[PDB]
Amino acid sequence: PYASLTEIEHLVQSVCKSYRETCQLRLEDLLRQRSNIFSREEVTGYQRKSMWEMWERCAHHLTEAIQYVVEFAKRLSGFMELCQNDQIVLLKAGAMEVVLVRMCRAYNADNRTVFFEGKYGGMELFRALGCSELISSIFDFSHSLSALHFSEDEIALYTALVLINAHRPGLQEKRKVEQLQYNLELAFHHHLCKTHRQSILAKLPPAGKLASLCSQHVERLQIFQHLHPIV
Amino acid sequence: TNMGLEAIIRKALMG
Ligand SMILES: COc1ccc(-c2c(-c3nc(CC(=O)NCC4CCOCC4)cs3)cnn2C(C)(C)C)cc1
Repeated sequence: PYASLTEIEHLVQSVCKSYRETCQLRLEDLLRQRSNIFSREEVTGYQRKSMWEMWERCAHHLTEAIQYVVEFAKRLSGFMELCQNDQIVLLKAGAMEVVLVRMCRAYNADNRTVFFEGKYGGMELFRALGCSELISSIFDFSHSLSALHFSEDEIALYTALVLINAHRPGLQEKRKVEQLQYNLELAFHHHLCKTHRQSILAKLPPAGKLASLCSQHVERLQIFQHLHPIV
Repeated sequence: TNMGLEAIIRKALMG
């Protein structure tokens, strides 16, 4: 720690502003929307849909969210200064992982339900996707994350570090990215120390492989859209 | 959604 205490406190605030500005929905609104849950008739409605139809809807939502994650990255203090090769490399590797974190963030542990298209619904809502092993692992990851009770600032700093990771293969300016990552670790480390929550990152499960799969499904649909019904 | 993966991020980054 050569950086002065006041400078790091600002970096925390700047990163949080970027996360809040770029969420699809404010967390506070999400908690207030927990009362309305899809009705059993609405749920069956979703289950009636064809595998392709439910994947086509879910994949569009993953891509919409990715777009908001790219905006998050733009707001990071040093992201724009990086060469476009590096900007793209970091987003390919990490942007889906952030997405899963942001969508799993809109979850309610009391009744095991997720905010989805305007109302909260349970795991049963997704039966049409037909990948129950993937859907149950994703709901687990969400339940574990809820137990840890990340604040908006803790979730903003952690997602920031996911994107700004200097070990991705294909980075031209490796040293420049390490400098940007280190500054975020300094910031985040300080914030955990002040709140006595240093241990929380260890307890978070790895979502990398889950996101790898989600990206594979998103890609699957774009490669094969000519074989399915037109938009 | 025709654009996906790296193609959507490239389009998204131009701004
Ligand atoms: C329960 O855990 C899940 C996580 C993801 C999903 C999920 C989605 C979601 N599409 C939205 C579209 C939406 O409502 N956007 C507004 C939200 C976005 C997040 O921030 C708050 C406003 C929410 S979920 C799409 N695909 N999947 C997979 C199952 C393939 C992964 C399901 C379930």
